[PDB]
Amino acid sequence: GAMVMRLGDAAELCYNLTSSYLQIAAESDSIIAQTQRAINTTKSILINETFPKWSPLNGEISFSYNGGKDCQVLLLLYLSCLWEYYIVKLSQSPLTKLPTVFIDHDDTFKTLENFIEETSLRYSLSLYESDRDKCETMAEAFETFLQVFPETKAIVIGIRHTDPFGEHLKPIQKTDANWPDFYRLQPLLHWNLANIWSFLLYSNEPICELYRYGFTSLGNVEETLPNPHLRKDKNSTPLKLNFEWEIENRYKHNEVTKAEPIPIADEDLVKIENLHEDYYPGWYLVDDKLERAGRIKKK
Ligand SMILES: Cc1cc2nc3c(=O)[nH]c(=O)nc-3n(C[C@H](O)[C@H](O)[C@H](O)COP(=O)(O)OP(=O)(O)OC[C@H]3O[C@@H](n4cnc5c(N)ncnc54)[C@H](O)[C@@H]3O)c2cc1C
Ligand SMILES: [Mg+2]
Ligand SMILES: [Mg+2]
Ligand SMILES: [Mg+2]
Repeated sequence: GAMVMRLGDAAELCYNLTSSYLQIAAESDSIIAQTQRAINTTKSILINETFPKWSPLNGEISFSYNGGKDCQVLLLLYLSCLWEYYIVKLSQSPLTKLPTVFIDHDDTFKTLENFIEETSLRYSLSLYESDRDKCETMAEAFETFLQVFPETKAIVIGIRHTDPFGEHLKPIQKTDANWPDFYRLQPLLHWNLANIWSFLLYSNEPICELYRYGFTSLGNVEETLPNPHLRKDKNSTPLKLNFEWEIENRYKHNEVTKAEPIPIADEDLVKIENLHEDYYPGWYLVDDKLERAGRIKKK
């Protein structure tokens, strides 16, 4: 409509859409049923283990966000859990913006930069962005962040066990010794790729449009390609879509919640359209072993 949602509207939206997903009558061997179970585990981590220990309201928690599919799903679930914890469950504790941190780099996709900005508006994020043109490690960028915000005790991260170095991660654990000292809150670890697509497509939230063009994992602009397993060709078996129901039945909006388009950036569209190959969108990939296949070959 005429104005951006307030944080309470966004949180209530996320609670309603998550609740609606949980009410889908899905077969016990389905992706949707598995995703419902994943939601419930994430909710337990946030509602039972996280919020009672660290305040999401007063700056003790910041949310790490770069606009990708995994941290976007987590943000939706996190907003749902804020609403459930405080409004539905009446837990003891107004917040206008959610403290958020993005580590920006000189080789980030322009589409992602745009999508982070536009979703920060939609979700009422209070967005800290590290310096794009400073050469520094992620740990060093977070050390600066913690100097600015020394009240921060914990940061939410949308990492999954299937990501590199994800095997041994835990839902709540300290950073390593060579990092600034804070707790990592990692409530998405048990999600797999099929779960991410199912929920994100059902949500009817805007999704970074690189995924529409066949990306399944967003690394830097030089290394990242559309996923080769999603290349269209005349000779191979055509891919089938596992998420037709979710797209057809995606959560409906009203005048407050309707979403403005977040288009692909022109500079990325030129690049993609000049591959001489076309790709299915990323949600045609459900094999976690192949999530990072769209990368330039290195020696
Ligand atoms: C707050 C935080 C604390 C960390 N602490 C440790 C640590 O103690 N030891 C260690 O070895 N590694 C640490 N890491 C690194 C982390 O484990 C991943 O290796 C890193 O986020 C890059 O992820 P990826 O690109 O492989 O995967 P992706 O799947 O692309 O990203 C996984 C998640 O990382 C976060 N993320 C990735 N890139 C950015 C970015 N540019 N800005 C903000 N968030 C981003 C998002 O929440 C995202 O969902 C930390 C990362 C973060 C964000
Ligand atoms: Mg990811
Ligand atoms: Mg900047
Ligand atoms: Mg990535």
